[PDB]
Amino acid sequence: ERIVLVDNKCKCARITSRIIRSSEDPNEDIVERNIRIIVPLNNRENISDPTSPLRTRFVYHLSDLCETCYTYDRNKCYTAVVPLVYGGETKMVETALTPDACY
Amino acid sequence: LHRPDVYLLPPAREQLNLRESATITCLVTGFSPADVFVQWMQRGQPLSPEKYVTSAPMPEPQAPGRYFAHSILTVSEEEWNTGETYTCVVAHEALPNRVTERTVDKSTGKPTLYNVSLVMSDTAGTCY
Amino acid sequence: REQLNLRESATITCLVTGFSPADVFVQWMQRGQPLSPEKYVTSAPMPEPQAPGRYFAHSILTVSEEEWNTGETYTCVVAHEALPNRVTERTVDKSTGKPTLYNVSLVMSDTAGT
Amino acid sequence: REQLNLRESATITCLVTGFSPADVFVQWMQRGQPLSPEKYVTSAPMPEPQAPGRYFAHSILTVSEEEWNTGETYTCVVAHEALPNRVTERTVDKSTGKPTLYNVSLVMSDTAGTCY
Amino acid sequence: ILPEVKVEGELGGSVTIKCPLPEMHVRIYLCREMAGSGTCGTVVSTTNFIKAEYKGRVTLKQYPRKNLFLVEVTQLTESDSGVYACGAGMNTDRGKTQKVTLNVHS
Amino acid sequence: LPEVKVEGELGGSVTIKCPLPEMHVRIYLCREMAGSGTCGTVVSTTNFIKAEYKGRVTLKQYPRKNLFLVEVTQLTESDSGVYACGAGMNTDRGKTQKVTLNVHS
Amino acid sequence: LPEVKVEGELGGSVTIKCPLPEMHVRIYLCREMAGSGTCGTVVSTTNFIKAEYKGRVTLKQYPRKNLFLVEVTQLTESDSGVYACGAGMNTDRGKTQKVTLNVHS
Ligand SMILES: *[C@@H]1O[C@H](CO)[C@@H](O[C@@H]2O[C@H](CO)[C@@H](O)[C@H](O)[C@H]2NC(C)=O)[C@H](O)[C@H]1NC(C)=O
Ligand SMILES: *[C@@H]1O[C@H](CO)[C@@H](O)[C@H](O)[C@H]1NC(C)=O
Ligand SMILES: *[C@@H]1O[C@H](CO)[C@@H](O)[C@H](O)[C@H]1NC(C)=O
Ligand SMILES: *[C@@H]1O[C@H](CO)[C@@H](O)[C@H](O)[C@H]1NC(C)=O
Repeated sequence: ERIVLVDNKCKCARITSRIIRSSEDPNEDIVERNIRIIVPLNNRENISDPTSPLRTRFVYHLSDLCETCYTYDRNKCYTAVVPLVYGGETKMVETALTPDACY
Repeated sequence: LHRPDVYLLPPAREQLNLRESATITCLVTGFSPADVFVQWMQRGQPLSPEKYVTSAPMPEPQAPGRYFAHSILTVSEEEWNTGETYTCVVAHEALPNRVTERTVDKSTGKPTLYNVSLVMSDTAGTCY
Repeated sequence: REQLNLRESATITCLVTGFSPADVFVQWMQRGQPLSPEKYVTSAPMPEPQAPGRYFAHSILTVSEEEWNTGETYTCVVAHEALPNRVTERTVDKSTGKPTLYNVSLVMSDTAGT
Repeated sequence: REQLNLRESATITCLVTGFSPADVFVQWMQRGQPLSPEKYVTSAPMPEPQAPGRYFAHSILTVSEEEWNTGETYTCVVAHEALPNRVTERTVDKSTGKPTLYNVSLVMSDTAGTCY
Repeated sequence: ILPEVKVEGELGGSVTIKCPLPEMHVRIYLCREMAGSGTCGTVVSTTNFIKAEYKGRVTLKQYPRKNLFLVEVTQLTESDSGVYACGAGMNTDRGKTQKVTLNVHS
Repeated sequence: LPEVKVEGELGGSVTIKCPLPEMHVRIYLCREMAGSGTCGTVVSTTNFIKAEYKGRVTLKQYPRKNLFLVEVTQLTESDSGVYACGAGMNTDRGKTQKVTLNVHS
Repeated sequence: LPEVKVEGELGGSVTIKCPLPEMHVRIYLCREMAGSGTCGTVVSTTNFIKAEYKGRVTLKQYPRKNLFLVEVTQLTESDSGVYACGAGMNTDRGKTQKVTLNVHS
């Protein structure tokens, strides 16, 4: 019944809508609008860099939804580079920040 | 020479209180030089020309070179329980895609309630 | 609202409909005086594809979104020679619609919710 | 928490778990700068009672309390054949390690807007 | 939402359960979510695991060709009833993909 | 993001430098009213010059260095605030560049 | 928006200069109380002179230079604040021009 206006996965906002029938009449058919955001309190500021401070402020301009990101995507891989000094050989190596989703 | 801006409006709230009919208005403004006409299709099927009444291009109140036009259409009141969205369209030479289909439905419009349900969790990182 | 967010101008229309014979004199007034007619435009009567003997009209008033949002009712008047007092008028503003309630449902329990 | 009550020094651990076979290279760096190998100790792979044919290992780093209380960030990179990128890492700091308060600034605007 | 396939037993002795097999995921579980709290408790899963109660009567066979995985449970008792789920990923809750119901007419 | 922090003198004229982007037709030099979180368009390619700025401002676009220049003739105390310039139909969503203005008299 | 901020001396009289607009009949010289965000009308064309200012102020309109002049006779410490002048039924949504007053004694 409910149509979907927004399915953003970066902000996990699901804007939907539905019109409910009145008490056996075509009048006062009140419309609805459901919004469901799921805030992550453990994610960092720069989601692709595990050194930036924690994410405190959350700004949601609903107009844009219907680029800084807040949450990860179950269908994608995030990677980075770290210096491994193994054998006295400082070496930048790629690292799967979000493993199990890079297979 | 500018992009012809277009808009659409739904029937008035007090209009849906006599139970006779309803009107939907598609406003076309700009389109310099004045070259537009509107065909009101529903579900991809063009409606009869006797329903929608386009009149003429008219210069804007302050018109250096701009113009505007208005076109309405008449429907039945009892048919709005399903909407059908009654699409509008415009055509002009100063458009990259020469079509700007515009359509609205009972569902589209002013929200009469805002049921926000935000949640806080420490496991939303993945946002499954 | 698809024009309000653009913040260019707010166009209000007065849909005079159903007058016979074809004679009507629409005027836009605000602050207790008729706004200079030049600021607005109107159209001549035209037939319908339904019922024998009817005419419709139109009117457009352009006002910057800010002024419209700040206040201003901008009532519309219709002067037809069949009205009880020969004058009838309607009015709109921002808050002319049904009041909207908020059903906020904040949840701080991580266990509860998705 | 009890250790920090003493306000002497803090120890951060890194528990690798359930890797077969035994070939995990672990290392520690502080805010993007690698640390000396002598500032931490790494265990050796040991059998896993619950899981047949599985191994686990430990690693601990010790630093002063002041360093832990200056938002300094520490990470535990590991290397194994199974790892798709062959290298993965986890990171914690004062604010993320079992924090006492949850400062939040939820702010939304134009809720009505134009949505299609 | 995803399908709500339902199965029955017609007296105990054997039962068979099938759920869709997603791609690019290594974990597959059949948690029962039969708890008052609601937190699903993984019964039989890959990545090596099993249920303290459900042992020797539970097995998993993944078939990538049919995009399905198969789990076979021998016998039947009163405890192993109610509903069951299926899914993937590394979060038993929030990662489900079906809601199957198990019942026995005995 | 970038701030020209352009400066000028009472009277005369001052030129505002803002980037001219592509795949965006409407180009505006909105004024950050910062009253109820609303920005009012001063000028646009759609042809709208605010009444207070009528006959004193102009907007010329030329994709030579990907720049469009806006000139403000005359000057008043009122002309001493923020004029975020941007593109797109939405005005309070663009504001690609922010700038500040003042008066020296 | 403009600030005449006309000054004066204790006693005597001081003239407040404010613009006289057209298509607006009610013309007022509201006093910005700035207490709970409310402005109280001191004088109006509808004939309302506040009790504290009764018999000491007057409002004369003459569309010669599109100006209406308001004179305040006598002076008190109380007469040293903001008197935004404007038009329209809503007093708080007008205040076309802002002015300041003080006392020199
Ligand atoms: C967030 O982190 C990323 C990754 O470090 C930053 O972008 C990288 O910048 C470096 C140079 O500083 C480049 O070598 C990388 O190619 C960039 N990453 C990508 C994906 O292009 C980014 O600038 C950081 N954001 C902030 C605000 O600091
Ligand atoms: C309000 O939101 C809650 C949470 O999504 C939902 O359960 C409820 O049905 C909603 N109410 C209406 C009237 O849509
Ligand atoms: C308010 O929210 C509750 C929970 O979602 C819902 O049951 C109820 O119907 C809502 N009320 C209205 C008027 O929407
Ligand atoms: C908590 O948030 C406020 C702003 O809401 C900020 O002033 C304060 O610094 C924050 N606390 C910490 C410890 O950063």
